[PDB]
Amino acid sequence: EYPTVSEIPVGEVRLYQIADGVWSHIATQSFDGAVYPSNGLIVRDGDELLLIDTAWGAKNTAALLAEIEKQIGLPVTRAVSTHFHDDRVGGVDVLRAAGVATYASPSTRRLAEVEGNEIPTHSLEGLSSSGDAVRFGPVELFYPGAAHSTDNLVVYVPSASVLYGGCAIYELSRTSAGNVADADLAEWPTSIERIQQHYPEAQFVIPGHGLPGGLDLLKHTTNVVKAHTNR
Ligand SMILES: COc1ccc(O)c(-c2n[nH]c(=S)n2NCc2ccccc2C(=O)O)c1
Ligand SMILES: [Zn+2]
Ligand SMILES: [Zn+2]
Ligand SMILES: [Zn+2]
Repeated sequence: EYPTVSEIPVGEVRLYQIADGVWSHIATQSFDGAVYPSNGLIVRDGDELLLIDTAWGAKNTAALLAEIEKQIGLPVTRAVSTHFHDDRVGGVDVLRAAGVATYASPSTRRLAEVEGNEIPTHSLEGLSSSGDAVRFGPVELFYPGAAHSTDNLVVYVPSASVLYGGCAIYELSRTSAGNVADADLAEWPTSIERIQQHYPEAQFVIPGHGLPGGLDLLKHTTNVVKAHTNR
C-alpha cells in the first residue's frame, strides 16, 4: 500500500520497501495553499546506504535521516541529487552536516548556484552528453537529455529492475504538465525514448511525485508533455 499525500503530515517521512535493499522515501510539502507528495530512493550498498534526492527541505530531510536511523539502522554514506530544483537539493546542508557525501553533475551544481539553491559538494563526471551512463555503487546514473530540466538524471538499480525517473517522469494520476519553467518541451519526448531504449527490462518505475507503476509511466509522460506542447 504506497503512502499517499493524505497519510503523511508536512514534516514527516514514510519509507516504502520496493525490493531486497531498495526503498522509496515519501514526504509532503505545501505550495500555494495545496499539499503535494515527493519521492526519493534509498539503495543498500553492502553495509551502508545510497540516498537519491532530499525530502524537499531541511526539516523534511532531518526527519528522513531520523526515519532511516529508526527503520533501517545503516549509515547514509553518499547522496545524489537528480536535478537542481529545491525538491531535489533542499536539505543538502542537513545531509552534509550529518557526514553524508553529497553529489550532483557539474551542470546541476552550476544551475543550483545560479538559482541561489543548496549545492552538493561532489561532482559526478561523464554525464554531460545525452545517452551518457556511469556506475555509482549499486546503481547506474543516466543522463537521457533535457526534459523536466536540462540537467535531469535518472537512476537504475540493476539488482532489483527499479527505474527511478525523478521529475522527468509523471505518475498516471497527473493528466496535465506541472512546473515546466526550466523544461525542454521539444527534447522531452526524445529523452524519454532514450530511457525506454536503455532500460526496457525495468519492472518498477518511480516518478518524482506520487505512485510507482510500470514502463507505461514513460508513454504516459510523453502523452502529457505532447498535450501541453499543443496547448
Ligand atoms: C521551493 O520548492 C518548490 C516549489 C515549487 C516547485 O514546483 C518545486 C519544483 N521544482 N522542480 C519540481 S519537479 N518541483 N516540484 C514540482 C512538482 C511537485 C509536485 C507534483 C508535480 C510537480 C511537477 O511540477 O512536476 C519546488
Ligand atoms: Zn524541478
Ligand atoms: Zn520534482
Ligand atoms: Zn496516461
